[PDB]
Amino acid sequence: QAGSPRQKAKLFHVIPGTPVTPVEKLKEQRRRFGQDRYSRQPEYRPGRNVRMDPNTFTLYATTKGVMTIRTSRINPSYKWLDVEPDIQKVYRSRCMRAALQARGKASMMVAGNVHYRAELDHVTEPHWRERVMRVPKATERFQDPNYFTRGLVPSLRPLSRYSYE
Amino acid sequence: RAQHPNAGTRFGRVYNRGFVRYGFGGFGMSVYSSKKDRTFKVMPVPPPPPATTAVEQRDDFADNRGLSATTRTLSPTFRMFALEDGGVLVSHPSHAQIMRWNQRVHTEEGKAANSTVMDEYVNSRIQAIIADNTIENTSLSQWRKAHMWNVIKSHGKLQRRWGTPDFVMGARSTLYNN
RNA sequence: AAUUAUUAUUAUAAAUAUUAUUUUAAAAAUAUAAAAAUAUUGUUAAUAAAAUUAUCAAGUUUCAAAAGCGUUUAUUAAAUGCGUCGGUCUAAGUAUUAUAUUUAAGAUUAUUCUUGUAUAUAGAUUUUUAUUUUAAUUUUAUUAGUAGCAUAGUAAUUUAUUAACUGAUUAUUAAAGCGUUCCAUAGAAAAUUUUAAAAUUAUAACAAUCUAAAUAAAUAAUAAAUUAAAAUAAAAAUUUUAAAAAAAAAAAAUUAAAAUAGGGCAAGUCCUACUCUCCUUUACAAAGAGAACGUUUAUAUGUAAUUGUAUGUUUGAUUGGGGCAAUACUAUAUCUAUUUAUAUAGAAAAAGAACUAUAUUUAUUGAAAUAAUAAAAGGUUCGAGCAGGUUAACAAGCAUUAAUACUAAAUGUGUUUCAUCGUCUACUUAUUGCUAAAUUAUAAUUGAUUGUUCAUCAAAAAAGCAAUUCGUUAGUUGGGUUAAAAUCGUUGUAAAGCAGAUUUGUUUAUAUAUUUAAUUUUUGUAUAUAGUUAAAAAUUAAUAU
RNA sequence: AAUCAAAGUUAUUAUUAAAUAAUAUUGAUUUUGGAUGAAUUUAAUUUUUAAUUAUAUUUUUGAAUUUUAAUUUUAUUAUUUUGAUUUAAUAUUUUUAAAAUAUUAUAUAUUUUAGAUUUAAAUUUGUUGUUUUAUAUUUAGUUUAAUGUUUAUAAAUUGAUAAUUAAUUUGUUUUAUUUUAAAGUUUUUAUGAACUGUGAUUUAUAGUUUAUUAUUUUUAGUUUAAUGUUUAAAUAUUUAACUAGUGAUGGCACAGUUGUUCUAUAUGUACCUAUAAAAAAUAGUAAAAUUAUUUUAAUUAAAUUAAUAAAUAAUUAUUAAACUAAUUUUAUAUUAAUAUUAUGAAAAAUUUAAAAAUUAAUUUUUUUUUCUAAUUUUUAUAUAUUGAAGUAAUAUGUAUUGAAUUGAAUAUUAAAAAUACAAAUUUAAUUUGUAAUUAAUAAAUAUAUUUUAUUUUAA
Ligand SMILES: [Mg+2]
Repeated sequence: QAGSPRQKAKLFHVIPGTPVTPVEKLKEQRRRFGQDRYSRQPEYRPGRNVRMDPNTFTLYATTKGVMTIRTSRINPSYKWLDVEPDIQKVYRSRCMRAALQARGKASMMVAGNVHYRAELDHVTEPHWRERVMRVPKATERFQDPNYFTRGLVPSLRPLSRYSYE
Repeated sequence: RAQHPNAGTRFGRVYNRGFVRYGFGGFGMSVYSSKKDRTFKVMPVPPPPPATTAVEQRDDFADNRGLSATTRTLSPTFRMFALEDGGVLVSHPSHAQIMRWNQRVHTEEGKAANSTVMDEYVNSRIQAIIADNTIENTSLSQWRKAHMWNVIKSHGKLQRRWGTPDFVMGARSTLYNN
């Protein structure tokens, strides 16, 4: 019927968890133009100190620092790329966290544990399902504009309605 | 053709016997199956003597008993002593004291009815061993019939080939093969 | 003519020279055929133009198709040739003439209609059809028509034959014959009838000439062999290997018995052709010379022009950048869309910008078989594939490889297939292959087979018909069209001159029937009637120490 | 019968070849004309028998390139009088021409038999020894400089002017080479019309049918067929056919981008692709080759692109490098610089596809010093005891329905009962008559073990 081109490799250009300069493409994402239509949703949305390039959806860090992926607590399909700027802040803990757990003195319930995050949130915020599932009535989503002039509410944000946690 | 070293067998391909079997995988070739193994397989073990000891003479994989149960015949003559080093000093009757004994057993073997014309023959060969050690085995006969010719070619230098300087003696001494 | 060779060098002349180069004790083939009863085409693609003869060497007849008698490198509806006709030419040849062509003579006729070349033309192109060239796709009237006529087919009918893929007849919408048609037609090629010497089937049937040995001493080919046999499995292949397991001369089954044709692919070159590419180009037109004629220009570009392109990938479509299909992707399967066409000359002169190319983007048209070729490998016919036979099992366009076409002749073979037990049919048409169908009754199925034999088919510009092509040409159909070397190894048939004698065991080309009669029991059984056998027929016998 | 491994020396004879060398040169191999000349003529403003010290420029963007070197100055066209010198080469003919070891029923040379077997090269695009070359002997047989010692010094930059605090080597100037054999071609001019075309060329040496001078034809050289098939022949023997030429084998005449053509792309001297001559055309883009044993660091890769593979990654290679936490006191081939004519991966595990394999896949992808030692072996277990066949009248009942008929055994219908015998055989129906839910334990392994093809040593 026709031909086809080869699908390019859209994968990580750093190692997640390790330090990162800004001139490194953190991930070269598929601007999933389904077939060069103009609407896509990238796999790894941008995170802390990470800024997305508009054209090719490639995440470039903005400040040199250790990098990481934060899988969304709600849906583990939607991930952010966090770059936390301090490289010593994590290195000087890893060298402990990996020196403690060698002597068998580190606890495995750490937040950073991959398989614990499901339970970690639930120890602290026990009804977080209901805090994101709750549907807001159009009254409270647009709090009385007079409360903005009377100054009660610091600033009305009517479009920020979605709980991205 | 992509002629690159490391793309196949380096220079061409050869089928040595360690390949025609045990190919890549150990099965190993599709053609050149292999030669049939025409060695001499050892024979299976004789039956042990009946038990009549009640010492569990039947047990095979036990600590006490060496596997072989050979209590054959004038084995009691092979009365062994314990040395100092842990060795053993086996005192056996000499090769003459046996053939001279064998004559006695054999000479009273066929005489009951009639010693055959071959029975008279054997006691001669036996009585020929005690006296002269007239040897009958190939390993010496195969050796002596040759070693003589080989050493007489030396005493009388029947070489015809005096050069033979270990390059020409290279093929020879390996075109022979023992 | 490579020679002291096939070989009267035929310019002449002549006619009674006892002029002077040819081994030899056999049968196979083979070259070849004296002789000889029947049979007459059943052989075959097809008998009949097939040497000489003192036995004096000759087939007759009918029908259909088919011109001139000359002439040709694959030898003929090839190309000639007379006439008619079309065009040209009155300052080099006679305009009832000679140039330049198309046809073909003889006899009937020679239809309908035009889009382009040519002519005429008026600055040229563009326009434009008295005659001519080429055309007519439903020209298609005359005329013949299954025909060298694109398939459909063996056309349907009739004959003819025991059997009609023959051939001839009738008509007749023939895939798209067609007025240069059609008829008439002789020696040719068919089809009958018929007769007949070639040794045509049946059928086999040596009279002739073609020794060994002695002598002289070349050729193809040659990696080796002590393996070569034989059987079985294989794994890429036809099998050949590997392995196991065995155990002298004729013929051509294998080795390469062949040469050399037959393919198709790759890069290279060749040669031919035309509306689209391009020079050297001699023609047409302009201008310049008081134009006395030769030159130079400008504008033009002609297949008359001999240059180069005419692809690549999957098989005929596709060429882009994405995406979904295990962050595999052959093109796999689906879809999308400002996803963008780099450079160089031109275009935009500040920082800003346009055009176009198989969208990585190097070149300046598209087509052919030219008997295409040269240097290579690699297949059509296969250890595996594909599409059109009663729907479905089957002819068989791609993964090997001097195996170098189907069929026939001859000559074998291992299988397998119901109750003994089993497998010999010959013909007609066409040589395609396989059926139809005639002989009362009618050939089991697989497999390996054909260099020994033919060539019928399939087949390489020799043509031609319809058919596709702008052309060169392409594909159906018919007539044509070399088909071949001294046998070394294996193999096998024989043999080794031997023998007062078949044989212990090996191992077996050698095996009684498959073209049906008359007996006799036709009774048993039931609407007709069996069964052992015998005679006759198919007419021939078989032992290495 | 069968084998059996096997002879290295002729003998005798003497002034070429090749390059080089910068002095001559009107055409080398008899005696022109021999009437008296007309007949023995090669000349013209072009890389020419004239042969030229640079890397910058400039240029259809890409095969195009540097100007006197000292003005007659020596780079200039060359031998007899050292067998003319030198260095390389070396013969060629005459006639020489040699030799005594392995069985006795068969695999292949070792003496002691048995063990033993790709013949090589290429080709293998692992369609993995893929059907190619080699008779043998000897001779001849293929060109990328493996090195930097004192005079002596280099090194960048803008588009351009310019700017050059911009940081720094090396070099008495290093250049030259680039495989080997092989086409069809292709262009440049010389030869050929004795073969054969066509032009032109012969005006009556046999037979015959018919009235006919036209016309049937004797017809021994020629449309066929056999033989021959490196043949007596690079076309002959025998033979069929044909044969009537006042219009033709033939005076000489036409020549190669062209002659001739009664036209076949045919022939023009035994393949018309004319011969002959002169080139280095291209051939790496699956042609054939590419010459020197005993060595001393490993591997594959598979992506961007292609009017479809000389180019790129990645690999490999040559040369060279520096020791960044991670652990043992383990273990690690990572790189730079250059050189690079490549598109497809066994057995698996799966995945597309009528595949009938191709495709994706991704781990393989063999070079034995010698004596010796060794743990993986063409040896593994296979379904029966029992043709239970005697032992008895019956009774809602031959239910009902459908049915010609049916009574447990036509058809459909199936949970009724009571005193047990309705999924059949049997009969046109029934009765009779077969039949009466039973002993029949393969399981208990058989040899397990030992013992054999690769785990070491010594030299
Ligand atoms: Mg040599």
